[PDB]
Amino acid sequence: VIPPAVRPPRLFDYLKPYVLKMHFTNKFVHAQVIHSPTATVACAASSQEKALRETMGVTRDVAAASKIGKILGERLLMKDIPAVAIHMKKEQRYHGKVKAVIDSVREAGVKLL
Amino acid sequence: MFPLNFHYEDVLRQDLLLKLNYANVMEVPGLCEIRVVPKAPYNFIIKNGKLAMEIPCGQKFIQTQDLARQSTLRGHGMSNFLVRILTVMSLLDFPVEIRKNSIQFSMETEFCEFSPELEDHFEIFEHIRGFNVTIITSANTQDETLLLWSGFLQKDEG
Amino acid sequence: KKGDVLYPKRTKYSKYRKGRCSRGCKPDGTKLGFGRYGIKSCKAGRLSYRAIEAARRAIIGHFHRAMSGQFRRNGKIWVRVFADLPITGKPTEVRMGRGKGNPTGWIARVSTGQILFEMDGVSLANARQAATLAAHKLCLSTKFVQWS
Amino acid sequence: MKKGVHPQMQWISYVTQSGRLMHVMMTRIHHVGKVYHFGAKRQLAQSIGQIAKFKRRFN
Amino acid sequence: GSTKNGRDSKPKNLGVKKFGGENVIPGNIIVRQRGTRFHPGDYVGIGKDHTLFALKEGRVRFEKNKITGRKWIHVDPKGGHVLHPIYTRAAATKSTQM
Amino acid sequence: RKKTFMFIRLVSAAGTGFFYVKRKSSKGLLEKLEFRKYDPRVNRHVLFTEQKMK
Amino acid sequence: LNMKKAAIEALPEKLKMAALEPDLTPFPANRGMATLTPPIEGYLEKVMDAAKKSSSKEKLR
Amino acid sequence: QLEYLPGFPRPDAKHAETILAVPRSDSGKNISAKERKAGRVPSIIFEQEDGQHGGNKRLVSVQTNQIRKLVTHLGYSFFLSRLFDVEVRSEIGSDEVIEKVRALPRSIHLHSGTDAPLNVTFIRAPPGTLLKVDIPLVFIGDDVSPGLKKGASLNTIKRTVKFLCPAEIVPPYIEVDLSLLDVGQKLVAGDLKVHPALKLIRPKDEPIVKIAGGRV
RNA sequence: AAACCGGGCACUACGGUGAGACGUGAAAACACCCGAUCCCAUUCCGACCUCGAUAUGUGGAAUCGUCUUGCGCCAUAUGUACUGAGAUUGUUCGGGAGACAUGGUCCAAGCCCGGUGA
RNA sequence: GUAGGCUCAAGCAAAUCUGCUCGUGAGCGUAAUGGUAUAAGCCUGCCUGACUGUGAGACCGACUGGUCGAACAGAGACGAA
Ligand SMILES: [K+]
Ligand SMILES: [K+]
Ligand SMILES: [Mg+2]
Ligand SMILES: [Mg+2]
Ligand SMILES: [Mg+2]
Repeated sequence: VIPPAVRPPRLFDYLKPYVLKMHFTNKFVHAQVIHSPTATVACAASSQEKALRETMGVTRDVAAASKIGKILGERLLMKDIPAVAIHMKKEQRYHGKVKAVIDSVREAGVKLL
Repeated sequence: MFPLNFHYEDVLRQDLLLKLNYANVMEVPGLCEIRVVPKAPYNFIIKNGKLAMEIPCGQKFIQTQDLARQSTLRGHGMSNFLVRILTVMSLLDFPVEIRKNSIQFSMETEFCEFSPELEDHFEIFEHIRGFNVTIITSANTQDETLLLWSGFLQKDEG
Repeated sequence: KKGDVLYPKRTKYSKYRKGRCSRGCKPDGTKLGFGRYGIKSCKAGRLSYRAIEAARRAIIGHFHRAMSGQFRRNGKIWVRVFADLPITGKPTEVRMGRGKGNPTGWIARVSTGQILFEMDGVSLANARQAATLAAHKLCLSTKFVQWS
Repeated sequence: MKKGVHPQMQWISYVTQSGRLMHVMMTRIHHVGKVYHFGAKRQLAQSIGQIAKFKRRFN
Repeated sequence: GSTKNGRDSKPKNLGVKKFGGENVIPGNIIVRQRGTRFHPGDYVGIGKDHTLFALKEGRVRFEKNKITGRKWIHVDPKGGHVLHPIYTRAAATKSTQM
Repeated sequence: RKKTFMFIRLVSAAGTGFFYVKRKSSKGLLEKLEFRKYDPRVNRHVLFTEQKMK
Repeated sequence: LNMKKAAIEALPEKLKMAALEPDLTPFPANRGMATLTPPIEGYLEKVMDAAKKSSSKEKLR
Repeated sequence: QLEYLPGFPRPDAKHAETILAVPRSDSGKNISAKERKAGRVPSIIFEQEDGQHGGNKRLVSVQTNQIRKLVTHLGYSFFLSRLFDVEVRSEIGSDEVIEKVRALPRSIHLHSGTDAPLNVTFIRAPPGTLLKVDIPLVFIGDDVSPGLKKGASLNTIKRTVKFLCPAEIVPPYIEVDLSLLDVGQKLVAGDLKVHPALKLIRPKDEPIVKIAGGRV
């Protein structure tokens, strides 16, 4: 079969403009919060950063992704974004590093929409 | 540590680099999997047919919709199965067939007759037609497969 | 095909609407597809499968008598028109409406510029005279066309 | 590999025709592991021809 | 002689009820159809027989996908988009305070 | 004329007499239906047991 | 492999076309395989002698 | 090297006429029917370089008697694989020559019932331009063929071959020799003796003519 | 600092999707090469996915480039079919395909993180 | 009903698994038509929203009458959400 192109979730009543997107490589972990109307990066946290890639030993595993999620949640709460909506890619399930990032953000205190 | 894959990595890889034209060291053929499937006319019901498959493979088979039975062997289990069959191969002249990338072997009851560990409990394997054993290799050419099998089939006789 | 008389072995539906056939042209011109000579139509109308078979039989019987021996089958014929529309009909002494009548035969819709027949492997004069003989069995006006 | 689904294994020893030792795994059907020696049991069979059969008698 | 064919069914009145650029208020039925000939877009809901209706007061816009040929119907809202009440409670309070 | 189905009453076991009218086939079964459904006269989900239609 | 590729290019023409031919002769079956124990010295010839003493004479039909 | 090689056919000097045209001011069936009633065939001259934005087109009308004479004398396919001189003047009998150019007849439209010309198309082919030309075939040597002598019949699979041709050396026709074909064999599109600068558009393993055995 | 390169998001059929040939792994990035102990995967299997590990190997599979190209897609004819109004029993005025033919595969382009520049 | 997972049919190579072409041609109890690929299809776990009282606004129309539906209150099922 030919895989059809993915669409963003349908607008129903309210906008919900902040979208959390995650990415994991062999060496680092990245997480971004995107503002949908302007198509800009509102917030970001990754283990590739200059202020983060030396303060943690392992930059690739579940513990590193959980630390990155905690940092991103505190950055969102100081940049005043009370809630985010999670976007999951073609192969990501609620398991492992994705689960660590989501639970770290929720324990940091961001509501999930 | 183990004789079969150690022998492959230490002897056959260098000689297969030297014998053929290769652009890289990752183009060397290797060893992927072993697929064992019983011969066509059989019972589907008796416990002998299930046990005579579970014993020489070492892992549970799959029985799909009851008309098909299969076992796939990968990794160190595949290496143990291969080093058993290649050792028992040295007591006779069992025919094999070389396809484009794989080796076909016929696992008859006369094989388990000569297997020294299966001399006992032979009534399991009695009244069984046999199996078909497939050895899949990552080979581009039938001649690469033939060279690889001729390397792997070693004895101290001759 | 069905040997001589040409109609489909089976159809999707037994009875078809009448439709219209008095109009229609080839909007791009016409050229021969297989043969060197051919017969094409100048008008548009209907032809029955019996008329098409009679015309084909006339051409092959003219070649049969003009050329014998090993050249007897050197003439080749292509029939490019096919009759696949059943026509119906009610018998005598019947009133108007109790459904639709039984099928009686098959027709072909012919447009202006449609090539009915194609000929190869013969002489120019034999082809012209076979076209002359075949056009006397068809109700439509035909022309002899030549490859160029 | 799933758990609670496959047979147990056991270690047995093979001795080749030259006396070389080799350790392998096998499905556990014995109480203790054993050592199995390999011989030259090739069992190659040959049949004589008709001229050979003729010469075995009439000469 | 006897025919066996005299049956038909009552008309169903399908089709597009609100074309492109039409002004709709919430609850209005846009397209009544058998199967999703048109797929729902923004602010357009769908019923159990694939009837498309409008959820916000606005103007009907159509959309076509160029590769696959799929079609969507959106409604452009009259006053623009509305943000979530959690943002209006928190971020708009801090927006007024800053 | 012959009907292949019949109607039954799922009766509330709370004793309020509230019943649902359901439908089952007449080909043959032995397991009497029971469900956990809403009884509005007691405002709680209770157990409903099949009884024959009168 | 890089050094072999460099070695094939420092040859004359016909000598290079000869040495570009792939080797397809199969491996020898009499070369050994490594294992956990070296061969016993008085084992293999003993097994061969026993096998030929068994295969001596002809079996009765 | 842009000249016909020896041993090759050349365009004839008998049919080397010049085509006279006058400008046409509009497109459509109204003005087309008016020009046809007046006795002229509508036409357009265009170039290759800009397929979009028209293509430097000029709308003209040519003389029906001349065009019908050319098509009848040459043949339909032979008229389409030969270059011509086109001379566009402001009026018939005028000397105000607007454009003289060397052009290829890209297509001609004939009525399917009456075969009168309805439209002629001209594409500017000065030297140095590449065209897709459909060249007719001419079959010779059918009296020498042993297969045809033995009573076999001829199966002409293809009549025209499509080539990519520079303008200067477009062949009028391709001579195909049937002297040395016996029963059973066929000629493919790779056996055509053409100029080496012509590229065959169709694959070379395409049959052209096969001599098949007769009904014994 | 302003340019270039790598990764993620965003724009998009002239920006799509296949095939062939030639290259590329910058002190960095991506992927593979290795393993199956815990999480997960398999109605058998680390094949897929997942989880661990890799001072430096390889671009064999994928990923990036350059050209050739096949379908598509975009733009544009000329002519014909068909058609709205009108009866010189359609002598007028308008619209205009399909299939051919000709060219192209553009231009422009935002946010963040990392590196070289600094 | 819900949550999670999976992707058919046909052709070719090996001659029922594994890979390549193609794209709705498989399935959706039941006729035909329209629809459908991280599903509306197939599997597994748990369930009974196959609830109670209402309903802005529309689509059919001689009338009797029929269809879609955001949302409100009570009690619940599945899901980390
Ligand atoms: K279920
Ligand atoms: K509610
Ligand atoms: Mg016009
Ligand atoms: Mg067009
Ligand atoms: Mg799901």
